[PDB]
Amino acid sequence: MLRVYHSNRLDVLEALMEFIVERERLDDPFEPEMILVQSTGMAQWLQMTLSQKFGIAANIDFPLPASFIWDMFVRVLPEIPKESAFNKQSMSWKLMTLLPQLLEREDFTLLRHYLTDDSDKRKLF
Amino acid sequence: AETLDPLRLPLQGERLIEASAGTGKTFTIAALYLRLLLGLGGSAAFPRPLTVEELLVVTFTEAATAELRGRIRSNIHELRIACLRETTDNPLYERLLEEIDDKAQAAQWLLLAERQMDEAAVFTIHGFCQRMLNLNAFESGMLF
Amino acid sequence: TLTPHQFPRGASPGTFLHSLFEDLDFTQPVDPNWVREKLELGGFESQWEPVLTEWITAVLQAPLNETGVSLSQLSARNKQVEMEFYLPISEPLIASQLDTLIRQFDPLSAGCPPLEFMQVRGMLKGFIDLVFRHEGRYYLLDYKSNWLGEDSSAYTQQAMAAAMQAHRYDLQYQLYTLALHRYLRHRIADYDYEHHFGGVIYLFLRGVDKEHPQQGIYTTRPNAGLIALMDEMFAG
Amino acid sequence: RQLAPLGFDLMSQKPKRGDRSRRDDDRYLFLEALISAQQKLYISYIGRSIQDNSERFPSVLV
Amino acid sequence: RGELGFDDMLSRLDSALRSESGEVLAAAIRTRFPVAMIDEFQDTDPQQYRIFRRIWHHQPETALLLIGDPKQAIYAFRGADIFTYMKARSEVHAHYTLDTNWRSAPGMVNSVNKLFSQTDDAFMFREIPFIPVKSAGKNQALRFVFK
Amino acid sequence: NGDDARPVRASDISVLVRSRQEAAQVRDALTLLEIPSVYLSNRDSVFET
Amino acid sequence: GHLASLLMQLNIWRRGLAQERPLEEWLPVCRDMLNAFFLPDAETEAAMTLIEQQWQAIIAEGL
Amino acid sequence: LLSDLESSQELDAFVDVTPDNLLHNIQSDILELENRAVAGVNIEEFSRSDNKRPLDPLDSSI
Repeated sequence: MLRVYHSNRLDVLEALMEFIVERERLDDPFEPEMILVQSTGMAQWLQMTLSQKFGIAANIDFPLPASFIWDMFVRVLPEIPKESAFNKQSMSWKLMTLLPQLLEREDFTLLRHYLTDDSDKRKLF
Repeated sequence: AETLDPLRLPLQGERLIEASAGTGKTFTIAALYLRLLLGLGGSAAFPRPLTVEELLVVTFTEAATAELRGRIRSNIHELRIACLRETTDNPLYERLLEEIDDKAQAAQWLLLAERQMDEAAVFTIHGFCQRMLNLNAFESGMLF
Repeated sequence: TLTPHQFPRGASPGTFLHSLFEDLDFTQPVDPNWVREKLELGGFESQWEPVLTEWITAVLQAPLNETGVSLSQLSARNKQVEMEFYLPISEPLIASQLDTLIRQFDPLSAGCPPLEFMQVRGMLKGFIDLVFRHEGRYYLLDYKSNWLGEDSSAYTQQAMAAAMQAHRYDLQYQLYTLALHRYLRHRIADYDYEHHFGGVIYLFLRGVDKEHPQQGIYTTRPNAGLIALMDEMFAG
Repeated sequence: RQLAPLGFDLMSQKPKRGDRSRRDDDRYLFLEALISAQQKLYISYIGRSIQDNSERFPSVLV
Repeated sequence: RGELGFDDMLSRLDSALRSESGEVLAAAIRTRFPVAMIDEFQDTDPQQYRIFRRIWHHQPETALLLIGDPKQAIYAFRGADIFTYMKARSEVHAHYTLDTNWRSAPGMVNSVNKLFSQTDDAFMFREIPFIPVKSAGKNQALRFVFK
Repeated sequence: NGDDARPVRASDISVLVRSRQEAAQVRDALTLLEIPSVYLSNRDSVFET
Repeated sequence: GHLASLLMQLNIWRRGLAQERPLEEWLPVCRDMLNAFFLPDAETEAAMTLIEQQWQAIIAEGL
Repeated sequence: LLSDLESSQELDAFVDVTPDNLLHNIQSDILELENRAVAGVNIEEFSRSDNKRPLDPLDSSI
């Protein structure tokens, strides 16, 4: 199942997390304990408080939720590449390659006015 | 040149208000801002109430814009408390209060505008022009 | 004829060596195109590529500690690449108190002009290079790139120990072993230390060759009474 | 901190529930800053500009 | 270089509005901001007046409240124009004026009114009629004594 | 003002001039009779002192 | 003489950096700049490696 | 979004805060989801002012 914990302060929640991870112990001693966070500071605070309670906090991974969901995609479904072909950067270079070919298509008149007046590719970029 | 009462001004077409020295341009702007917010006047009213982010006010100096924004928010807060209490001391707020038909609706509208004050549309000319060009960059043909 | 004894000094070449041993496929043979492309990324000349492949394949199959030999036979199931640990140190660490038990228990405590520090509380940042097991006996590993040992004479058994007394690598011994000890206590359900530890290897990455026993590989077994007293000193 | 949307973005016209924008983001960070303070709080803002001795108002949140 | 200045922004919006897509741009601005209150209209420019004219001069369900004071256009050197205000006054059919005066002394308002009503056509232009203002009721008792 | 009253202090007097030359022209005499005055529209940069 | 060597290098490279070339030809320009104008010290290796890394990453996504 | 899930099994741990300080007053009002602000619709409420909470003049939480 999926368990949702509501609380008022992060200390109670982090103590509940410590209580769970001390109550039920991992099978494989080399298996990382994956915790989803967003920033670096929250990862640092979680590491320091876990170390203060247990004695050492290692083999803890702190991935972004997008990377975690992508790793779940890779592990569950097959024939999926490690990194997608659709990032922020590679799609920008693809749109560089594609836009002048796709212009003059009876529906890109405002883009034609934007780009075709003058360009040292700065507007296009 | 007709004399001006801010509760009788028709909000259509163009109006050229000539406010002399030491007269209360800020007071006139606050009164017309509240009237535009709440939709009052009847014949001299805009045909719909307006969201606070659709009230363009263009002012000279950045410090003047900050002062005007503070004045407008304070007047909104005082009028909202007046609409909640159904009673007031300021004569302009008294005239407004007897002008409004539905005071609970007025209180809700003013509460929403006051909470949305932090993105109000008060600009200098060079800020307004930059914002609208950055919006319609495709028509303007200029970078991002 | 190029050799690892002729490889230049610096910290960026050490980072190059660490990056080479970051992303490997130990069981699989080395891809020559991939390693020369990695050499392209590091801005070195392509003249050192074949001796680099030979050096990598030599160190891959090295019998480090007479069991778990030929670390090309390291399964991805039982590896752990580049852990990071935070270890709390409360009740301020008196330098002389730690040096007392370091002198008492550690046999390598002869070269001690110690204690370049003052009592600091809090945590302890540290990065273990690789921790892996060979049917129990979790091996602790840490690669090191080191000096221009022109021949193998600079990579003997005792010059290594003298140099590691010179750089105070023994504090790295007790800190890393206490980290791994408390980590296995937190993770493995009720283990015995002398049954499951099988610890330290400090692989001197340079100065290893093709067919040469005990050249560039060093092994320490902690005294197992040092660790318990030290852990009690930290968490008293 | 103001970050106006791109204008031709299609999330700005018709929004939905879980959508994220910077104004709501910064307001919620102020709320969580108020909640997470356990013992004491200290809010400070520039009142009067030191050059012309004008008046400069606090934020709407304060 | 890719930089931009304030006059560059005004001229860019003006030329974009005066171009062929200016009708589309004006429709967008009309829909987004369908009323404008220009504070301090007496210090304006021909560029700003042309922008406001092309955006809000017609196509109703939109208002525009130019608020100004032509007696105080003291910014000829900065680039502001009083003739632009006179042109706008000629174009706009409605005219309004506030009556009271709050700050000044009740004798002081009368003194300034007498000084500027010394002759007909005080400001040497036909389009600026100095209409006298009356003092506020609450300040009919200001006084100053010096020994 | 009405029945209330207050004494005149130094902050209750303003002097209006049109240029910085005439501002210094009044400031020098004002300081010569020892009246401390500040020029509120000073466009002088800090590095010109 | 040393200043004139500086100017000769600057003139040659402002001649060389003018045309438009594809990204495969833009790859070694950063390495040429760094090893032709800078003498790597112990302090400067971090910044030089970071600059080469960022330039390489940009052209790597582009390629 | 969280209460819209189907299979989720939700639990709480809401530690209370004792209202003594100004900051704890505000945090408790946030937590228990109430509204102690006095508006004064009726004049017998608007005149009297003993129904809000007292504030210690030596209290410097906020």
